[PDB]
Amino acid sequence: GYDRHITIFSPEGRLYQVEYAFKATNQTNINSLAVRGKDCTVVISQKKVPDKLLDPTTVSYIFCISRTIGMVVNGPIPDARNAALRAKAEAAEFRYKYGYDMPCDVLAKRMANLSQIYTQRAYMRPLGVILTFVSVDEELGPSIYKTDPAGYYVGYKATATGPKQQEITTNLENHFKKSKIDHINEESWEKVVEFAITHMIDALGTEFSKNDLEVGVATKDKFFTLSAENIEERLVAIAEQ
Amino acid sequence: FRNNYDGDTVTFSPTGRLFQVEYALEAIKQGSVTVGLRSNTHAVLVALKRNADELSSYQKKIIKCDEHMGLSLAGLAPDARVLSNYLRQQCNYSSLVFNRKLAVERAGHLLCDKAQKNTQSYGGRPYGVGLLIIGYDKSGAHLLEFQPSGNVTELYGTAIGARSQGAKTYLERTLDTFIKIDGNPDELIKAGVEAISQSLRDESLTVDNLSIAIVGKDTPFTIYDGEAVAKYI
Amino acid sequence: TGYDLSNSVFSPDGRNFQVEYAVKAVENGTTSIGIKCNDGVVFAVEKLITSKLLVPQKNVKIQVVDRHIGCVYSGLIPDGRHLVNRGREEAASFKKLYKTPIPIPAFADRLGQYVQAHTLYNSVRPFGVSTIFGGVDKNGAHLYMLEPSGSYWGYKGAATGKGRQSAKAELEKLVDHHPEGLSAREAVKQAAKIIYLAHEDNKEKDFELEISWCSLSETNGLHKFVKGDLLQEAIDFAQKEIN
Amino acid sequence: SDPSSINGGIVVAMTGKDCVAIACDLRLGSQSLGVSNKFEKIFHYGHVFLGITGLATDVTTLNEMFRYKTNLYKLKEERAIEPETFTQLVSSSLYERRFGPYFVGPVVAGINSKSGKPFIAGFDLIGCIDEAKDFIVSGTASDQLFGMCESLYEPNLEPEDLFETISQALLNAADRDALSGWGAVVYIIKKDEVVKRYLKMRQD
Amino acid sequence: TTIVGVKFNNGVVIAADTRSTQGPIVADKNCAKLHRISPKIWCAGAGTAADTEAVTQLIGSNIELHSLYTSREPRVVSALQMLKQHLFKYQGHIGAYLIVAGVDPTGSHLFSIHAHGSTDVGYYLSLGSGSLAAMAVLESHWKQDLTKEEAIKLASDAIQAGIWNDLGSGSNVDVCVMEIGKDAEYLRNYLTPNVREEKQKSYKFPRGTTAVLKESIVNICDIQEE
Amino acid sequence: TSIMAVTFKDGVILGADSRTTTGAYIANRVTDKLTRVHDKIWCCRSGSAADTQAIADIVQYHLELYTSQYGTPSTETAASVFKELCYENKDNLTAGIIVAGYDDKNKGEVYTIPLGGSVHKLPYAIAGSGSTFIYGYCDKNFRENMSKEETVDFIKHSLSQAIKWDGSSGGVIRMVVLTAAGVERLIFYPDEYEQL
Amino acid sequence: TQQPIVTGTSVISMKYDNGVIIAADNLGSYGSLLRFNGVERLIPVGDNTVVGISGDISDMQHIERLLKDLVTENAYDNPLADAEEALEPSYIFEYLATVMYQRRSKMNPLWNAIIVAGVQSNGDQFLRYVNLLGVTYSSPTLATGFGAHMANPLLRKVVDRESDIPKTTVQVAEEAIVNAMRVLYYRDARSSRNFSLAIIDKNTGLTFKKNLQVENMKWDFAKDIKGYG
Amino acid sequence: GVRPFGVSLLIAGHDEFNGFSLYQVDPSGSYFPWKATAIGKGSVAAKTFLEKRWNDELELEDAIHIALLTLKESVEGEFNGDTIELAIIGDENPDLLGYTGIPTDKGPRFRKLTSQEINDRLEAL
Repeated sequence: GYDRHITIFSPEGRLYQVEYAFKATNQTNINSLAVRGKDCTVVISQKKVPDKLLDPTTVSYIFCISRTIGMVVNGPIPDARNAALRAKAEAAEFRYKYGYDMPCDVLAKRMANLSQIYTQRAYMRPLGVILTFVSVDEELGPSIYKTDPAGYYVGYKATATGPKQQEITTNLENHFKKSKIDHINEESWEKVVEFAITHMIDALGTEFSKNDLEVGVATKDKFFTLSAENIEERLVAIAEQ
Repeated sequence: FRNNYDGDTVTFSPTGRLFQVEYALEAIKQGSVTVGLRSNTHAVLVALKRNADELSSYQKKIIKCDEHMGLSLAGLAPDARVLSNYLRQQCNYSSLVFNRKLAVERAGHLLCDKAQKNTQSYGGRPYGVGLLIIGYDKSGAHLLEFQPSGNVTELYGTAIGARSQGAKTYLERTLDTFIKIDGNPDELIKAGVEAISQSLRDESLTVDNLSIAIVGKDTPFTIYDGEAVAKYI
Repeated sequence: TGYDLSNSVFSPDGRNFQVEYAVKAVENGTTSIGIKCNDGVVFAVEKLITSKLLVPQKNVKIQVVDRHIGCVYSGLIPDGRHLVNRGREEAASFKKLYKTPIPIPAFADRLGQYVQAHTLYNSVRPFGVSTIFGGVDKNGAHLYMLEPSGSYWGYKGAATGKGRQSAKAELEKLVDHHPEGLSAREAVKQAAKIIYLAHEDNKEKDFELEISWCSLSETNGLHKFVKGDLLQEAIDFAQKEIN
Repeated sequence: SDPSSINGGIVVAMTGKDCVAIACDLRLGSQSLGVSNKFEKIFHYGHVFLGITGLATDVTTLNEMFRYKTNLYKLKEERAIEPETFTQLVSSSLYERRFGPYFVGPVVAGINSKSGKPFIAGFDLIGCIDEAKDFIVSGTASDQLFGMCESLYEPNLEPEDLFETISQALLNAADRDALSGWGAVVYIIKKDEVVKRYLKMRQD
Repeated sequence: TTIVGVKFNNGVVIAADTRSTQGPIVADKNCAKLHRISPKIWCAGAGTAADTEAVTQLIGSNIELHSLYTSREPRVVSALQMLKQHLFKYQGHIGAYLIVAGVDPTGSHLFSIHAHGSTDVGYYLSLGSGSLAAMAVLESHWKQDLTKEEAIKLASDAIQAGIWNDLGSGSNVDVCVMEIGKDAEYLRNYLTPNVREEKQKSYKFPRGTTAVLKESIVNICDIQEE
Repeated sequence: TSIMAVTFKDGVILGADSRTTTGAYIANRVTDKLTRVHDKIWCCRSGSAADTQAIADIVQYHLELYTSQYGTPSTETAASVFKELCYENKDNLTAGIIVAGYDDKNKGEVYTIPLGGSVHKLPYAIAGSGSTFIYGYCDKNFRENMSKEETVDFIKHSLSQAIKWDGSSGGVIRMVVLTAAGVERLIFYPDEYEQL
Repeated sequence: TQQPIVTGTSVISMKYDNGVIIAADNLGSYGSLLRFNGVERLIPVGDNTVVGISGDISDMQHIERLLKDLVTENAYDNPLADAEEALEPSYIFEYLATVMYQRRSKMNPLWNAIIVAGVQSNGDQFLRYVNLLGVTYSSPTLATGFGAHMANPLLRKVVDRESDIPKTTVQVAEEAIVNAMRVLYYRDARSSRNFSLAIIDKNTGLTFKKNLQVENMKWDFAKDIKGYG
Repeated sequence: GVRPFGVSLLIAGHDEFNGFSLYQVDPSGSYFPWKATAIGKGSVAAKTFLEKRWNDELELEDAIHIALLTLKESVEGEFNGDTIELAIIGDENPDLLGYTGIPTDKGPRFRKLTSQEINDRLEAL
């Protein structure tokens, strides 16, 4: 239908185009996880291990946008890259404009506004990726802001994304009620990573190797990716179950 | 497949072959026949000068582009024009700024590109005209074919337009003979006449219709007609 | 569907129908391979000889870029040649400004954004070539391949065109024999055999083998075509074992 | 001679009790040649009064300019022009030519219609917003006028007293100026009505 | 023009004189020089008067825009940055030179900004033409970690040295104390040297001293529909 | 105004004074001019403070983008981006910028960008008012791959003579030590080195 | 409008029978202050050309970078090229001249005086001059600035005309350049003791002799005089 | 080629000249003042309730209790002050002026009422 194609309001008044973007962002099947520790923000994504024709390490879904701010991407790769530019770019420009490091909350707001402009542009087809910013924010400390392809955005205590998102959510919900707070337990940055690794394994039911994950960790003034072998230190106690 | 997909340059068939491209080729088949060939030291183009009627003058289809350059057309007349003036422009820029004559090969890469821009674009015309370009640079004689696709190919000898069958066969046979022949303008020019007779249904052999161009390491780009082509006819 | 009759509409597929078609065209191009070695890369390509009237090694498919980036491409010849030319212009700006040769992943990114825009818009027809590129920059040797999708990744082997299937199988030996990659001189010989067995799938026309390399130990980390005696020798190795 | 002082002219305003006054002389000269004995330069937009000193062609220009802008104000917002908003409006325009400023001295006088609050404000070439409520002076002979206004004026003047005070201030400066001397007009502006008085004074 | 800035422990205090001059004539007896970029970012302006008000108004809006956009009180440095670029473009013809002060969630700051585009940080700064006079007190008495109370004396006394030596410094001293976690305490007319004094003699004129040649009554009032 | 950088074995040490005068008046005696453009590429500013300050912010943001997309800038890369803006605008903007930064592979690198605007790698670099005064003293005393403590001392020895000869040089000798350790501040009062 | 800030100095050069010789000392002066005492002013492009650039160092690097790109541009399209349409001293030369005059027309030149020396594909010797206003000439002997007046006259004693070119051997030419540079060090202050030498010979390619020193300083006349005393 | 704003507003506000004021702005770009209006699914329900219980001449304090009840028809599963955002534009707050010591500047007219504050207003219903 022509009704499917028009960028301008659909007869329903809720776009077909928007529902479509939502389809897209589950083609790759990346289950990702982001939680807020006490003073640490853990992001984990499946690192696929393809054939030898590609290097496995190089393949990634976790990207360092700026200092403190990391981004996990869910949905197709070429569109991921397109989006990525604009966010890296603005963090720099804000620092020039305003002479201080950009806060997390403000970067997400900018990108919702760009998303909406896309459906007002006739030529342009709306980007069909999930941008979830994680950081140790300047004021607010651990912060999670998940951004939708449509352009809806909302903050999170914890979240997962994927087609199998549903299973992970339940564990995280019940956990937080027993713990009676919103932060994953232990001040220590190291053991919170391990509580995240473990909870990913449970929900999905599949044990993942160091090969099958990538672990990005937020501290004060850096976002950085751990070594392959760091992951293993956690994994080993857990792996016998 | 009129309209729908493959009806505009942007829209793909599922396979991804533009039907329009083949049509642009058809324009060349409808086009005036021309046979081009070379040797290391000379490049010789022979083209039949088409005419409407007796009183209409036999019209040149070989166009001198530059002193050391020239081209011949087979296909759509408006397109050839926009392209030809551009050939001239580029050659002038290099001579002025960078000293050098524009090399024949390197001019072709640009020409390719120009054709592809119209294929990227909404609207515009992919050029629907094929051009045999001959030239004398510091790499000596060359002969290119420019396709409506864009592709430029260095060939010993080729022919485009109407009934290409007879001259192509003829060239394959005499391939070895004209490539060894160098240092002989007059003999290359003979080979080329003999070649165009095969293609034609003997429409004319008149001095009046055949126009022969030659550029090489010896002769500059000179257009030969009447008496000068009566030697070899 | 009407998504094939209007570019850059979000399909319920999630990828526009036209862009998909564009990929398919890569296959109609020639077996082109690339081999990542231990101190450089090799590019190798099957160039079908159309006729006796074609002229040896003059319309070579291998194209030089920068002075350290070796480039070859499969699919629409016109589309790719413009893309390679676009690529130099980008590299050019990079050199003036930052006074330094482009890193190979920098080069991939820049090209990546260019493709992306030209598919996200109705106005500009999707690109329909896959490009094998890389060489020896500052961070040493890399082999990358750029999908017309606009994904790119690092690789240790690349193979594309029709006869990629043959090619991938022969590339698996390389990794097992050496995680490093094979020695750059010895890999010239392996590369010829790969192109030649994959010309048994594209035998219907004649072919010419064209190899190039950018290798720190045998090229000083500048780009060069392998020609002459190394090239003629390579053909023999291949001919001998497929007998 | 800078373009403002070719044409000079003077404006002097004072607040009184539940009233303001805005007053000027009527001499228009260009250099040695005096051009018209009678010439006005105090205009009113609603109950808000603006006299304007300085270069005559720029006076005319700005008067049109403001008449244009203030029309829109009363139509769109569906309320009379106040002095408070009007002070900002004069200021905004003046600043847009920073480089090569309008060669004028505008003076606002009017009463806020929401509390009877007497309001005067002044301006120079460059858009300064002067908040003196005692008095405001402007022109070439501004300096002279200030000196009158500072001795004669007293806080709290009855309307009929304020009328005498301002008149003597305007008059004596006039005769110690070159580019003034010919006639005078005083606007005494009250919330209920305006009385406008052409005085009798010495003439060259 | 004498303007001071003094950091104290739990905030900062900015002060400047109210007296305004246009040439050697006193334009305004009082008119405060302390302008509001935002509720807890105040600055006091020196230079060309017109430019100082205008730039504060134009920039003001963008800062206000920022605040609401971000749902967060902008940084003191954010105002600093935005201010600096504006001036820099015109290479200082726009001649606003300002002491930028404020408190924010990050902490307390005191900077100076010049029209050319140069910045500094100071514990204690002075600006205007009376910078020379005010500083001298400051440098002779200031110690590390002055109390709020002590900052306020040192500060006011310093403005007095400006007053008496610089002609353009004068009348009431106005002070705005911005403290962490609290609404700025604008201390209007902290200091008063002396004020206008009534003239010895009366300058009341009996009515009929002014002569009235003609009269025309204007009706700005609404003519009847009838 | 006197600024300097001197290479040594283990990296480079950036030094500056901090006294900036407007006319005869000392406008600020504790002026900061070691400005971080990158984690271990810092710059030293002299000339017009207004102009160098603007320049340094523009470069800064540029190197952040370069880090994210193209990978980490080296000291050379930075020197070019400083150069290009300085060159086209050689006349409008006055700039004496020393771009120095520390790679573990190449130890300390020092590149001086004069007013004219050109890249010149030097084992050591001097600029500002005070450099004329010490030009020969430093050449006499230059020593390549010296100890880290000797490097501290040298900066101190040379600058004390700059203060004597130039009364606009002076205030705290601040330092940014770039070695692989990280980034370390040293601060040395006048009181120490002037009497030394 | 570009005005000189950082400065350069004289370049001497000559034709001989089988090639050409260009030489220049290695200085990047900032006026009276000899700030940089080893900034190499001879920039080879391939073995084919060595382009001597005097005047501002800032613009020496601007052009240096243009040439770096120009090599790459040439190598794009028909890369089996190596001596055909591949760069010649004349190719290079023509490019610089055209840019230069356009820069002068915007009343803001690149402020340099330049001598292109090199050997054509024919083997013919090339020496052609171009400078900031855009004065173009070729001459058997060429020198700039201070060199023009002082090291040019000695060169002419040898290669007085066209016919003298063949008689001048690469050996005489070598003595000639080297001797001349000593004189310039003696009586010009700018000139340093260090100098570089480049020989483009059709047979031996590029022989680039760096960091040669001027010796045999004259103080034999210094000791004779004591003036008034 | 640019679709209408997907949203219709109420702009409620306070200014001096024309006192408290209440508006609707339509994505068409027509606007109208009202005595009372409500929008959304439950617009039918709400408007009639306001009519019955209230008129402008009644004080504000009564309306807040009324408005909660009205919205409470809409949904009864949760009405907790977390999920309900309630604000007033009314009197100035000279505290929230934020640069006290100057009184003449109007404080903020708007004051957003916290969840706790809502809960207080729920026990007054």
